[PDB]
Amino acid sequence: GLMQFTLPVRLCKEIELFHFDIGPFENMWPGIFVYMVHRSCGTSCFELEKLCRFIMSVKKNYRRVPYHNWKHAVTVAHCMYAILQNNHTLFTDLERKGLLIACLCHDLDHRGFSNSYLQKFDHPLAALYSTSTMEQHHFSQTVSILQLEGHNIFSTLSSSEYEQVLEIIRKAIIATDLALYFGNRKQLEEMYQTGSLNLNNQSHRDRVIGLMMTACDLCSVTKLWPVTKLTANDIYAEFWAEGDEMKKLGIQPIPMMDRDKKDEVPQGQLGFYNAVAIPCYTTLTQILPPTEPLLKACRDNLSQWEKVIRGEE
Ligand SMILES: Cn1ncc(C(=O)NCc2ccccn2)c1C(=O)Nc1ccn2cc(-c3ccccc3)nc2n1
Ligand SMILES: [Mg+2]
Ligand SMILES: [Zn+2]
Repeated sequence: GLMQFTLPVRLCKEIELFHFDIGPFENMWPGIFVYMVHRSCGTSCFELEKLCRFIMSVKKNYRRVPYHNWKHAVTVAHCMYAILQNNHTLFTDLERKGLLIACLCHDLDHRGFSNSYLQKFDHPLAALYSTSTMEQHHFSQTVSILQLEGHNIFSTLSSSEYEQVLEIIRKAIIATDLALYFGNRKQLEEMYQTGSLNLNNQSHRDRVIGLMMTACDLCSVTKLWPVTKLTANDIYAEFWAEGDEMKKLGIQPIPMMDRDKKDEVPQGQLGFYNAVAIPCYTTLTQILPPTEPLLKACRDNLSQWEKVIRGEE
């Protein structure tokens, strides 16, 4: 009840900033996550015995892949923490509870391969889930862990508040399927410009929460340049491995995943910042003004990639 988590002074201050890096000490990430839940929700939102046991079960069910790992899980939840703390009054008690958990669980049991590779492989999960394959799997694993004896962190909610929170978490996690982001932001784009955006419309919140989820999930591009630069190795190690596997099936992968075309990475990063990241954080800044630092940090990094191309690094 009266047992706060407290971080050292530098973390205490820096964690409140969008660009905060959780650091290389694995053992502090669970305490960082609890620290965030407590400030974002209350010391009452979850029984600490159960929360702690849910966190360690989620950790166990992430794999040791270069990028889609436990570190990513907590990185994505912190960005969401930054968005919720900078938009105090816009979100319900339920939404603050459900979205930090959604972020922590959003890539549960990822294998470091795209939906596409599952499909070209004919992986069972592709038969069981035709679209958003890994994302439906990740929601399924979240529910599995919630149902372990001692792991139901929501058990204190009324029957309908529990259905409302599982429904938020499900939509939240499906939304991290980037194939659904493009149409989600086009609609949010039109809805904000024509002036029909209405946050009391549940189908409109859904869309907004979906874009928040895309923004947290991509937040590697919103760090200080050295974090972004070294992180990018990790995502390319999954991409190239998938390219290797595509080649093993007898399929030339897309260049993104062809390790023979490492050279064209800075150009490929440019396309991505322009086609995905900038549009994402632009539309997010328009709908939620206090998220502006993510857009600015993203633009700084776009600019840092242009510098790489020009030979200046
Ligand atoms: C999905 N998803 N999720 C996150 C990211 C990402 O790259 N995020 C950026 C970050 C992630 C982790 C750490 C640092 N920076 C992406 C993505 O599709 N990126 C991309 C997108 C398109 N491409 C094209 C190439 C390319 C590379 C070499 C030669 C030719 C082309 N390269 C591409 N890369
Ligand atoms: Mg994912
Ligand atoms: Zn993710």
